[PDB]
Amino acid sequence: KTVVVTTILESPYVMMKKNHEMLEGNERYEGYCVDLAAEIAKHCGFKYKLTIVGDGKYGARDADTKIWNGMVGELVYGKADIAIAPLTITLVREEVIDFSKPFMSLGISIMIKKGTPIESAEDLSKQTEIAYGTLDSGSTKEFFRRSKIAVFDKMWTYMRSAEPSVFVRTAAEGVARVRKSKGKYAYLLESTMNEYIEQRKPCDTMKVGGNLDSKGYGIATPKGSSLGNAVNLAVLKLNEQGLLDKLKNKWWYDKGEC
Amino acid sequence: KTVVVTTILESPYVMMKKNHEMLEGNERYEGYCVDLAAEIAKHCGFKYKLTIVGDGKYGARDADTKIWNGMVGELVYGKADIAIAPLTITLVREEVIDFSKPFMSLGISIMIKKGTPIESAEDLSKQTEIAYGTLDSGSTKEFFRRSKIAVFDKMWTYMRSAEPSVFVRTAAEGVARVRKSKGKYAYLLESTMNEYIEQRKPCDTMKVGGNLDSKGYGIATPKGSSLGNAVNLAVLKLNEQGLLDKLKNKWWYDKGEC
Ligand SMILES: N[C@@H](CCC(=O)O)C(=O)O
Ligand SMILES: N[C@@H](CCC(=O)O)C(=O)O
Repeated sequence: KTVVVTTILESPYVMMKKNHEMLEGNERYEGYCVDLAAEIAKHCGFKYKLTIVGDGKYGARDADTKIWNGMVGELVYGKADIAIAPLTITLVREEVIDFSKPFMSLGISIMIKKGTPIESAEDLSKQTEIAYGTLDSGSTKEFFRRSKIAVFDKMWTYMRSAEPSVFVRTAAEGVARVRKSKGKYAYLLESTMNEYIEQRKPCDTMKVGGNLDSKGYGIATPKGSSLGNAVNLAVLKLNEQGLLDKLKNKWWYDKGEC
Repeated sequence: KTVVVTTILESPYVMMKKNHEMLEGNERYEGYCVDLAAEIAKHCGFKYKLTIVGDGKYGARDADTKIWNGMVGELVYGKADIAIAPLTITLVREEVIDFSKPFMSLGISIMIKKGTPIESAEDLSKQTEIAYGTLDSGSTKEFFRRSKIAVFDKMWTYMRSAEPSVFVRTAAEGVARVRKSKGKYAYLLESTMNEYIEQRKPCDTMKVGGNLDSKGYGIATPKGSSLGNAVNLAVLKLNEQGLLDKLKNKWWYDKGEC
């Protein structure tokens, strides 16, 4: 059986190549997770098809209907065999799907337009001139929704009722909104993505403050899938061989424009 | 059944309390992993006994006899039910025991006495005046032994044949050897431990350079143990609630003397 890989368009993990219109199948895409999929496939000995998640989302469970969306839902409902993506390992996801040991570490962070008078999450929470938000249907939004920490709770109370809406549908929309809002929008996103964009044209954004948490992305499979074991071993081996570090360098530091 | 916890004496993870001679059972010990054991036990609903690993080691497999020593061996040979320790998740360990998702991130790093003319691993490898080494029977030594990276391979060729021996039996011996050798010994140890000691009296050591790798410590159980699932969920929950971050702060930043 050809392994159906679910993944998500997200720089520098999975990106349409320049001439994608003329390209076929897996060849349409490039990035860290494109390279990683190839290495995992080589180590586990499977053939695979990269497919972009149908709804464009990471994964969240609707509070009323209890249905999972995003790449999580594709795995839960048997629409994909494996997810190879910047997908955050979280408790509520761990309950419904299997995860590899992490292939990359990150924490939630703040992106500002250069020159925005904000140095921390505490600064954000203590003012209203600079709007701030996050991604729909992902781990960063859930973090704020669930936080009992005073500063993060204050931020969520603001965010969930802010008008016009402070939430975005894709990280790319979040980044454009920081860029275009002249310092009146700050975006809460994972350090990995924040640090990537800080090194890309037009070099107009920066990460401020430390990370708000510490977590990891894992390769995900349906609960109890036979692929799980081999893939976990593959990630550990690829880490230990220095390949994950070589890929990080390829897609972040070598992609630097600033 | 009372859960037999194997762990290792290592600051600030597990340490004899000041008045330990007069103290009984679990009360003899304090530290990050002492606190963490208590939280995991509370979430999983078990009673437990902390025991210090009989041989004082993390875990390695003898190349001739193929026997596992350290906390890894206690789990493999059925002498402990769970290991709660700064135990590095590695491929060869993953093959023989179960690991939680990580509870802490780290990478191998260099400790120097203040003022030692060394800024990196490349600096170390390109000279012989300053001896350097690492811990027996742990992941840092294995990293060098297995490295195909030129700089790390050069370091290992030096280390494995250096006289007098550059290896130490405990990290505490490694740290004392840096302190006493007047800048002629540098110690290769995990960033977590290096950063702890940098903030302790007599404030005479420092971490130089970036980390050489990126990995994680996991709670370990015998392969297929029924405890595994609950403990993994507990670690993810404790991370998400901010408790792991609160413990890090308790045992590192609040323990600061420098
Ligand atoms: N990695 C996140 C998506 C990005 C975000 O939430 O900021 C997730 O898996 O949900
Ligand atoms: N955490 C390491 C021990 C310390 C070291 O090797 O530097 C291990 O699990 O083997």
